[PDB]
Amino acid sequence: ELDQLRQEAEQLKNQIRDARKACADATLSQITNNIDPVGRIQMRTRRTLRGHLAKIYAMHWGTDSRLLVSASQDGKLIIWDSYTTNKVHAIPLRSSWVMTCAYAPSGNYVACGGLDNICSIYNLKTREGNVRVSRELAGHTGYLSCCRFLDDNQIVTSSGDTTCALWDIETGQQTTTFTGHTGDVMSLSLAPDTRLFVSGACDASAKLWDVREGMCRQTFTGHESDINAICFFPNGNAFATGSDDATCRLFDLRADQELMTYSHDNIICGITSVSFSKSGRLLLAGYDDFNCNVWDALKADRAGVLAGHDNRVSCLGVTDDGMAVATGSWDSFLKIWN
Amino acid sequence: PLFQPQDIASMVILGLTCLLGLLGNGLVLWVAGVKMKTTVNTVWFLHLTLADFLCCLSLPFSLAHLILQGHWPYGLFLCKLIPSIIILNMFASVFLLTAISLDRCLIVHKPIWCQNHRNVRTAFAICGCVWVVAFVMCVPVFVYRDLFIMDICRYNFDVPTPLMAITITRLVVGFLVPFFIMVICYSLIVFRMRKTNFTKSRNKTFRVAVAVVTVFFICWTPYHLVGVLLLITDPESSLGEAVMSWDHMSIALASANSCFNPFLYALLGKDFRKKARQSI
Amino acid sequence: SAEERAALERSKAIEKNLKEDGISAAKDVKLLLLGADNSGKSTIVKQMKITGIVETHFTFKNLHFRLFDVGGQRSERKKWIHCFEDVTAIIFCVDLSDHESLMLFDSICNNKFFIDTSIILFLNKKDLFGEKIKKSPLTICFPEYTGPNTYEDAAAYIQAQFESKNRSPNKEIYCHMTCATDTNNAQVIFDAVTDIIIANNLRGCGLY
Amino acid sequence: ASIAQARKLVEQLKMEANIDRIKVSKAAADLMAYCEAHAKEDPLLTPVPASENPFR
Amino acid sequence: FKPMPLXR
Amino acid sequence: DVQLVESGGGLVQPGGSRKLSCSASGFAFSSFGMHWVRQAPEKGLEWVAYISSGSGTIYYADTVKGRFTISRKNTLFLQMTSLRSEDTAMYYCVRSIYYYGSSPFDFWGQGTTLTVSGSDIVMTQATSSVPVTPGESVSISCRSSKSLLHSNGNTYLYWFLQRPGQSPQLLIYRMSNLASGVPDRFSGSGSGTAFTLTISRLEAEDVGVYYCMQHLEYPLTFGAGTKLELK
Repeated sequence: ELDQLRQEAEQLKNQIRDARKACADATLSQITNNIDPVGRIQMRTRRTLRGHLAKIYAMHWGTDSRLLVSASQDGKLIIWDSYTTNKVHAIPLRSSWVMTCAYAPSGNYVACGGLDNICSIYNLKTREGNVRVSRELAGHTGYLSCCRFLDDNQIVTSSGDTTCALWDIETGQQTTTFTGHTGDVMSLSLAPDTRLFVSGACDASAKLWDVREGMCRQTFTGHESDINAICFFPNGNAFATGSDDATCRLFDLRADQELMTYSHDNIICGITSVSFSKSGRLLLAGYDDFNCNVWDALKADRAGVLAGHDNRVSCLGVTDDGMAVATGSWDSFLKIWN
Repeated sequence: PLFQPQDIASMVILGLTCLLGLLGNGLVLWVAGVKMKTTVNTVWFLHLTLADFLCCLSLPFSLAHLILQGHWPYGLFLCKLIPSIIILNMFASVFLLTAISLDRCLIVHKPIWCQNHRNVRTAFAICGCVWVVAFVMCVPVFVYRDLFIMDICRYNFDVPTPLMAITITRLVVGFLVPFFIMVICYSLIVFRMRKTNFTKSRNKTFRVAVAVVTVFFICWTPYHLVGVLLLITDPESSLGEAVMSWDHMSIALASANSCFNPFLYALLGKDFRKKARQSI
Repeated sequence: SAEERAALERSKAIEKNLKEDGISAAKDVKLLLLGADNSGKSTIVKQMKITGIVETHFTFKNLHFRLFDVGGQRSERKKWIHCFEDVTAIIFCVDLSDHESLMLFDSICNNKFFIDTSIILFLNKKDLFGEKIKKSPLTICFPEYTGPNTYEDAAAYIQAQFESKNRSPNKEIYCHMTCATDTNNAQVIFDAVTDIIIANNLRGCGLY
Repeated sequence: ASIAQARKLVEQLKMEANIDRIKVSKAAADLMAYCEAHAKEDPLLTPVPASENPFR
Repeated sequence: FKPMPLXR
Repeated sequence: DVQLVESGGGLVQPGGSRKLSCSASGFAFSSFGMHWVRQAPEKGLEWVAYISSGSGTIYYADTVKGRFTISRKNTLFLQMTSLRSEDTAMYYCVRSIYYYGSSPFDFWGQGTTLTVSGSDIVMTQATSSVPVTPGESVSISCRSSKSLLHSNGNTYLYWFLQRPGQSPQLLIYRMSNLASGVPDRFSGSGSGTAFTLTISRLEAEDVGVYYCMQHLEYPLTFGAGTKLELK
């Protein structure tokens, strides 16, 4: 019965390909040609937070757009006040090999994770003043690559065991687990309505998930290498994917295909982080060539260079109000641009 | 001729040295203190190039003084401060060279101790001690530099025995002790590296050691040699006139070490070479 | 500036504590464990005493070591191997009882992140290798080995095969043989680490 | 053996082959409309004056 | 006292 | 739980020397700024001393400076010299943390009793006593001699509640925010110079005396106090 199953799979793939090809009546490049270009976007460094001593792997903003949390490899998660460039907290970590961080939307908890296969939840509003480890989630076989906060009780994580899981920070059990990727998952983006999320794995494929039913909805392809970043459009109807093939690609949830390829023949270093602007007009992508490019999301054109890092940029993120852009590189310095 | 041949040579070498040293020291200090972080290895280069840059920036004061007479059309407190700063930066340079040699030998011979107790803070502490020693030995310059006659920045010696004492301490602590310490350290380094555990660095180490020591010798020997030569007997003899004439070339050779140091010391590491190439 | 002064004081205090902790941590020596499954990594990490990453620390002659074992990661190595760019050396262990490890050594030796870090080679199960040599020829693994069927020459050929994978002139590959019944592993690692420390410090200053 | 995996893959493809699609023209128009409506609320593509900028 | 050139 | 028990009072001859010590347990005392607040047998609260974390900055009141000294094992000491007749009060222990979004003056100790035989921002609580019935909304007013809206946009008015026979509790900090555990019925407002705390749906447990405090610059001068007596 293996032959029948293989034939059915091939037929289904052909049907999906034909259906997706029929709906491509026009492209974004043929539609947004008559809009005036954004011109030059010359941003200058506003602050330079020099606290760490080793590589920086992650950086996340709070909901108030003033506080940021950096999880460096020195085994320290320092919470940052951007306006005054002050250190507000210093949380030592049990495992120094950390490669993700998350700031709760309420602002009471901070998540962390890495090669310990375990997601750690720290409580920033303890009665005793200091910060304590509220919970230590276990259940992943491979390394935890990302973690995002749905709310104060549920946290969704992506790990290198080819599976993503939904957690309950109260009982510390996997309420729902997501399967289907054939390889390591190294990115994750929760939707603005916190009902959907998408993951980009190392098998060169992006998938759309439903948090409630726990079933895969759509599969996006088009990359020739591992996907290192993912991020939603502000409207939640589209998302951007950066890969190790030096290309950023834009997909549509409803149209279920690709829309634009953000590539330059001169660029060869991979992308480590993709993030948008508040209006969804710019797409700041972090390359390994020690600089971050600002792409025009509607015309596939460069609009400026955020040069200034001595090493590869490992994390990028914009504030909720869109008043600042953050870049964190291996040079142990985090920068605020405006 | 308006300028004697020795004076012409001294002036031209001073101008070339000032320009080249200003450029090199500025580049080295800028790159090391802006582009790169301050590790244990770069602290010594930073401080040595800072002393060299101060010396090269003070050099145009010597250029302006060495034109007509040198009656110092600049004041009294400046006449009391400029020579002190010049001597401070020169001797800080030589002392930091000696400290670099000591640190290299200590790294080679006792790796465990340097690995387990030597860091950036200790390097800063010992470098600050070196700077303090330089300031202390230049205190006599500050307390004696003055526009005494002023009718001429006379050196105060209120033949003077204090002049003998000053020259003796200058010669000893600035030439003899650093030279023996540096020679012993580099000789021990090469002797230990001739122990078959070092099959890819013996030639480079030998060349660098010989180059550094010979440059130091040919740059500083004329200075104290003439300093003690003109200090003995009445210079009324032809030898006295000769040494007085060579005094300008002597101070020129002493100053040129500031411009020679950066290429020989900081522009040796591959990382620093790449950083300097990128900055240019 | 009413209670912002106290915030500034707190920030300065915790910055000072960060600096002190960093200086305290910078003294330790970091090694990295690598090898095939059941190659003998567990034996030589247990003989020195004390599913994620397993970290083992011990002090030997005024040096604090940190052996980082990453054998539990059953995923792609290229997505986390850059975490250890600053390790002093790599301890690579080969089980002589058994070609499945030569490819891994080749991959790890020419890696862009490890172009300057030294590699330390330990070979285990000497008695087992001798018994297998008596029982079976050593040319089954390496068909091109035209030589005597003895332990002494087989070990030399194996060492040559593993050492020939180096291409960078600015690194060294120390070798050693083990019999699973000796305690000289600590001394071997200490000597190799002192040599590597001397080399790195000389290279940093430009005297190398 | 692999019959279960094949059945799971077939079912997943069948579920993913029946999502309703809209023409790419409408999607691009919607993205353009969203970008045009919120142009004035994006402080990154227009330099905010130093008075309003909190990082100045 | 003859004038002195700077340096020493 | 957090606990601040302290002792060192009694009856003291004038000019004698006493030592009050504050014992702390249940919280990271090494990272909190401890103050000293006293209450006369009839008058209101008056700030005494403050010692920063790490013994960096220490402040003393104008009527306290020179004679009294404070020092810090989880114990806070306050050396007391040249006791005068005006020093009779009940001395309290208060902790505080200062960072972005912090809640200063959150916890207050049980206090100890001691008996002895020009740029200050003066604050006035105009109403000495306010009679109010259960279930009816009230209002507590305060003022200041200088603007309390700093350039950074944070008003520094702290409201305190002193229940009858109990230590004061922090109810509203930064003139708009509500402290931890405080019921939602409380709400505070104001602008620039005049401030108001609105109590809606009065209960039996809310009866007491309410206080006004400033924090724009030391010394921290309190208000006279408004007595929200029953009925």
